[PDB]
Amino acid sequence: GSHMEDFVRQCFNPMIVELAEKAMKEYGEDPKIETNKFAAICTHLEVCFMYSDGGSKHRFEIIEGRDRIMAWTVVNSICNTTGVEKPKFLPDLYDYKENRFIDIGVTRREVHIYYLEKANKIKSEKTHIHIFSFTGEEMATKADYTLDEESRARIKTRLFTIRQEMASRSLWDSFRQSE
Ligand SMILES: C[C@@H](N1CN([C@H]2c3ccccc3CSc3ccccc32)n2ccc(=O)c(O)c2C1=O)C(F)(F)F
Ligand SMILES: [Mn+2]
Ligand SMILES: [Mn+2]
Repeated sequence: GSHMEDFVRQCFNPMIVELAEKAMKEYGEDPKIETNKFAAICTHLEVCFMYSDGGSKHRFEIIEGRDRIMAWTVVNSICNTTGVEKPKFLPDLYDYKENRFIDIGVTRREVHIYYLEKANKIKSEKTHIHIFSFTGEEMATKADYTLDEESRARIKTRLFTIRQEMASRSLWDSFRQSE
């Protein structure tokens, strides 16, 4: 029973906690043990949901937070109706306005380090990348940040509040030094 586990459960809403638990268990991982992983998945999930709420109604299809099979099923339907190339790895959203998949990343390092890593691995030229840090920095493919500044600002604010909350509980150092 870790302090980080209890922090996560009282920092994120239950819908996000529940989805993060399912995601970890789907790959045989325990939120009770891999607690920094637990906190990172919850954080990333909330960012994805705030991101999808930033556009017009029906702008984004949400891929994240789904079962592996249903996630690829929705990706298949999108590709087979828009003609967009199927990505090698699961993205997080699809943008019906810009007609591209989005892989969101949240990093405790400098944004550009994590971007380079995700690009190289993704190997999907068309999949748009959007990285947020816990320091208010962001980095997006082709300097195209998709959303307007106000919707990105509230994401960056939330991420910094999570950071302060961990720090006030002496959990931030372990969280940063575990990525
Ligand atoms: C399962 C899906 N994953 C993997 N993995 C994911 C995850 C989920 C369950 C168990 C382990 C891990 C690796 S740790 C981590 C840390 C923070 C947020 C998400 C995650 N990702 C890391 C960064 C992402 O941007 C992202 O989209 C994912 C993601 O979606 C996949 F694409 F592989 F099918
Ligand atoms: Mn994802
Ligand atoms: Mn992601």
